[PDB]
Amino acid sequence: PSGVEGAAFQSRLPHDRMTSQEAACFPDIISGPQQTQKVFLFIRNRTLQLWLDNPKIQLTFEATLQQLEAPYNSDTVLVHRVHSYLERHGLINFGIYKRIKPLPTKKTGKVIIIGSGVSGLAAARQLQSFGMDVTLLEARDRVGGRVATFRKGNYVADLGAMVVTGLGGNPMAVVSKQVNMELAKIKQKCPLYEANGQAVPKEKDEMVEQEFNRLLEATSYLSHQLDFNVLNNKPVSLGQALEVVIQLQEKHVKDEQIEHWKKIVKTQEELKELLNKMVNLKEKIKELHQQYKEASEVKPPRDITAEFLVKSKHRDLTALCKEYDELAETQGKLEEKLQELEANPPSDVYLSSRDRQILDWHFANLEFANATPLSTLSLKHWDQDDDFEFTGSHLTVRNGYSCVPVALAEGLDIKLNTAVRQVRYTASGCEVIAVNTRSTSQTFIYKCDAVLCTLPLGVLKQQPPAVQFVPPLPEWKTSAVQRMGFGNLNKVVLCFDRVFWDPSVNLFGHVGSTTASRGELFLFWNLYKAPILLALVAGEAAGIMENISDDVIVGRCLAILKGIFGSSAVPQPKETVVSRWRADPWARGSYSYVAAGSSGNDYDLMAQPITPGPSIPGAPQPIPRLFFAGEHTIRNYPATVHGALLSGLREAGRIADQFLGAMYTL
Amino acid sequence: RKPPKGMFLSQEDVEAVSANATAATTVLRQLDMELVSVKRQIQNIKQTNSALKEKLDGGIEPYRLPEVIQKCNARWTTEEQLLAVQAIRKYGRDFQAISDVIGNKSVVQVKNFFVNYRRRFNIDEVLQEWEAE
Ligand SMILES: Cc1cc2nc3c(=O)[nH]c(=O)nc-3n(C[C@H](O)[C@H](O)[C@H](O)COP(=O)(O)OP(=O)(O)OC[C@H]3O[C@@H](n4cnc5c(N)ncnc54)[C@H](O)[C@@H]3O)c2cc1C
Ligand SMILES: [Cl-]
Ligand SMILES: [Cl-]
Ligand SMILES: [N+]
Repeated sequence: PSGVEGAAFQSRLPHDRMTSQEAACFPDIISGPQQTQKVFLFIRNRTLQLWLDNPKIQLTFEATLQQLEAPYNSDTVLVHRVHSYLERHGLINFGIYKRIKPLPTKKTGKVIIIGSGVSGLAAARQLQSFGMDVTLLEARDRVGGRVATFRKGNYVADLGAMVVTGLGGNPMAVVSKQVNMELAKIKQKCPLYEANGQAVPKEKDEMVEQEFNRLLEATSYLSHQLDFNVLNNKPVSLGQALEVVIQLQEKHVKDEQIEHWKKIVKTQEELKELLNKMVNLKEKIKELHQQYKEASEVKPPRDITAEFLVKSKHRDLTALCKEYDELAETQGKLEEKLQELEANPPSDVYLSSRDRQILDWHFANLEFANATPLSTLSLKHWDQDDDFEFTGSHLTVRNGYSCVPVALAEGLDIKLNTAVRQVRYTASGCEVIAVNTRSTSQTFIYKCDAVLCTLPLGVLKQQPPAVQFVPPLPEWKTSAVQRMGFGNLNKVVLCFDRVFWDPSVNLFGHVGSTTASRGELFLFWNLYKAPILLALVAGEAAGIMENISDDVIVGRCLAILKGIFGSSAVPQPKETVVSRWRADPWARGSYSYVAAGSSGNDYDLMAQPITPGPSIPGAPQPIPRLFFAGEHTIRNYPATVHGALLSGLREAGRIADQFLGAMYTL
Repeated sequence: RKPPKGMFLSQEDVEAVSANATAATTVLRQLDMELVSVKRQIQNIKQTNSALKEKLDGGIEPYRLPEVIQKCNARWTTEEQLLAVQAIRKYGRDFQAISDVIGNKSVVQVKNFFVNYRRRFNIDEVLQEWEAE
């Protein structure tokens, strides 16, 4: 997709149609003649094109109007409306760019942002741009949150976000032109090595992967066609569905074995009946011959009855011998029909032990992608966001993903080592209570017009709470929080002084011995300038490994590698880092997932701002005061960096609309 | 609309495997048992067939008789008539058998004989006598 249509696609918009959001701001247009709608769409797509063509500088209304041609550049109000609309919603002029129009010297409104991860940072830049007073309170001694990079000497390794999942339609594409991001393609070749250390032949690998995909396809059929979505009042999980599908395939293998052996008995039985006939017929023949022989003893000349006896017995004997030859013909047919079936047995098993282990590697891989065991994913909605995937190859940030948040932090007022303890929101404003993480007694009070909460879902779930809301959040919100899933996945960074692995291979797998341990160090990444190997811990293993010391974890890693590349080839690592996202009090997990019993609607609920009740009985309905952003608040792109970034852009626009007013909606 | 090719999933089977916590194990074991039950049934019949084959050892070779190859003749000799009459008594309307027994008279010639000698050889009485057995 290129030209103005490419711009829409790159902004996640339909090029030939107005969105629901656009309808809300341009009700006059969407309800009017088709021609006007087409004019609007062109202005919108073109404005997006100008921004995308050069995201390093602020795209102003004046600049836009000048670059438009007749007759589009004639309706100046419509152009200005579209421009302000895009700007306000963060579709243009987001991230880090050179500002043309200086920031208003005197600011309007005060906003406190809890958390300085990508969602918080993106919202802050926007709010600052719109002219608001913004302060971010961050518990950690750094910015970035779940975007955390290990840096020591020349060693660089991401402990959090690491992959950019395609640039087609990804807002990170704009960010990568603004920030010194060194993107490198991830080669998809990934050999797997069984526990014994020997590689998996191409044939197996492909067959098992095809089956893995077939089984996923099968659970989808089980969900949409057999409506197997509730079992014993409980929502069915992906794991359960897969177990059922596999059991059914095992059943089919046995059903076929049975029908095969039943064809053998049926034939084997027909043979018995034929043989019985033959044995009885041979007796009759044996007897007739004896009679014929006796009749032939009456030598001629003999009366006609004696002659008749000889001739008669002869005929009866021949007739019976003909019957025997016919049955012998049938015997040869049945006998061979048996050597045929005996030689063509159906399959012995659905999946051998080896096949199951390799299959478990694929499941571990899926558990890693969703940062959760398959038994916790909603069968109905686990892949609710698949239709929104970006295009292009997956990439990694060669210089460490932290370069993004660090850059987004430029010029912002950030209070590090400040842990928010309480959020108070009332009809006339909010107050946030925070402590200094280095000496908890030291307390801070921040008064503001609005609060943007970007605390991770893991933190929001903490019981008893880590952050108290006063008044408490309503049940519609807390229930969404309880329902949503909050996963976990960990990484083990191994820094070596030499390269003992295949340098042309970006990643390789380790196939576990049992299903229980499938996610334990199942995948290794070779990705940076330095000789570094990154090991992954997924699924059920993630949670358990957190209770294991680094040395024992690293020991296991080395053991695996020695088994693959040879004992003498693998040296002791010079530096090792092990992440523990679940234990991290500021994260309490890695990222959200659609839990069984949940749905994409919960992400919408997480996103709805809270409006306090009036302070005075009978006083009019207040303004919303408490807003939410973060990866767990964006239905179409949850659990990602771009999702977090987009959530911040969204809330910044909503806050600004609420407190600064909208001049583009009229 | 359909499962992947080769994948089997019926409403009926899903219900069976998910009826309880160990429903699957039960289904699969009951099938493992049906399998053993059918296999021993095979060995059994195989053993029986092996014995029956051992009884047919030699086939029917020592009991075969050379063929009496003789051209078909037009005239009926007294010998032939008498053979026919007895043949009719034993076989009835099985003209093929009657022809075979006489040896030198085709099927049609035999059918004709039935009409031509009907009164003289009391063929009606003979046929009704074959019917009594
Ligand atoms: C191991 C891992 C791998 C991942 N892989 C990828 C990937 O490959 N690609 C991708 O796009 N995404 C990936 N994700 C997801 C991505 O990291 C997140 O979706 C995104 O960075 C989170 O953004 P956020 O701003 O919503 O949350 P955060 O970055 O978590 O921001 C919340 C902030 O609030 C702070 N905070 C918490 N409690 C308090 C408090 N009491 N007071 C003040 N501040 C507080 C936290 O310290 C944090 O800075 C991964 C995540 C992890 C953990
Ligand atoms: Cl960590
Ligand atoms: Cl951490
Ligand atoms: N693979």
